[PDB]
Amino acid sequence: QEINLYSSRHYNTDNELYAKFTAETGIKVNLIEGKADELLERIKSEGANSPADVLLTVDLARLWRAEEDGIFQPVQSEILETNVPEYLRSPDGMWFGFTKRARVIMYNKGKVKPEELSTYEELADPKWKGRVIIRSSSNEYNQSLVASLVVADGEESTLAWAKGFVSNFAREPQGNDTAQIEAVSSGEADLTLANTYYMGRLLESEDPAQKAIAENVGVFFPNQEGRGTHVNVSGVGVVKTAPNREGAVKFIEFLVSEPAQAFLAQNNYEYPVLAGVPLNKSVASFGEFKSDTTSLDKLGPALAPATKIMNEAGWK
Ligand SMILES: [Fe+2]
Repeated sequence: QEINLYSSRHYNTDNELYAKFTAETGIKVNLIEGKADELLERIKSEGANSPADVLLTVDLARLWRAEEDGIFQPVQSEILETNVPEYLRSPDGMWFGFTKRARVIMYNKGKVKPEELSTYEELADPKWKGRVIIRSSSNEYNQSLVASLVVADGEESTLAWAKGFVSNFAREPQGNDTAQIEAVSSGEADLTLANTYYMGRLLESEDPAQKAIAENVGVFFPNQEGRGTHVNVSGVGVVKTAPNREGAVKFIEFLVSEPAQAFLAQNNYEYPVLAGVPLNKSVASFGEFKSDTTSLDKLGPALAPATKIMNEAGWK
C-alpha cells in the first residue's frame, strides 16, 4: 500500500508528519513537492492516469481553483465531518482544511506601539511611508489576503489601498515571511505581514539567533473591530483519478485526528482545526483574537481581481 502525495507544504516537520502516518497505517508515502500552481498544472497535464492520490496546499483559495477544475473526488468520512468544522471543508466533500494560520502584522517593538495599529487597510496610511516590507505578490498567502480585502471592501477600494500600501514599501519585495520578520527585527523596516506560525518557529527555535530576532518583533491581530483577522488554512483533497483512494482517505483522516493535530500545533506552530487540542505555548502567548470566518467561501472567486489589483498597484 502506498499513496502519491503532491504537496505545497514546505516545512522541515513534514517528513516526520508523513512518517507518523506510515508508522500508524503501514502506508508508504511517495512525495512530490512544489508550489501549489505547479502541482495543479502537473496533475492536469498528467491525465487520467496521473499517480497523484492526494493534493495538499497551504492556501484555501488554491483548493477552490482545484475543485473548480474538477480535480477532486468526493469523500464522505465520519471522522472528517466531526473533526473538521463545516465552514472549513467543501460542502461536497472535495477538500478539507486541517490547520489554520493567521496572516498578521508583525512590528518592531522599539519603533511601534500596538496602539498605533488597527487594520490591514490602515497599512496604506501615509504614516507608514518607507516603513513597510512584505514578500512578493506572487506568493499565495498575499494573494489570498488581497482577495479577502476585495471581498470585504470591494475592488475599487482595494486597488486604492494596494497603491498606498506599495507606496509605503521600504524595499522591493524580497525573501519569504521569515526574511521579512528578520528585516523588521534588524531595523530595515518597522512592520510587515506574515503567518503566525513563522513567529512561533522563531520563538521555539533551538538557535539562539532566531530567538533573538523574535524578541525584537511583536504580533498584532488586525481588524478586531470588524470582520476579524485574515485566517487561511493548509488543506487537502483526494485526486479524482487517485490510484489508491483507500489510502488517500486514510491519509486525510490521519491529518485531522488528535495525534497529527497535536503534532502540527506543537511542532509546526499552526492552529489545529480539531477542538480540544492545545496550541504551542509560544503561539498561545500571542493572545486570543477574532478570526474572519465570513470571507472564506468567496476568496477563490476574488483571486482574479486580487492579482489584477496587485499588478496594477506595482506590487512586485
Ligand atoms: Fe508557509
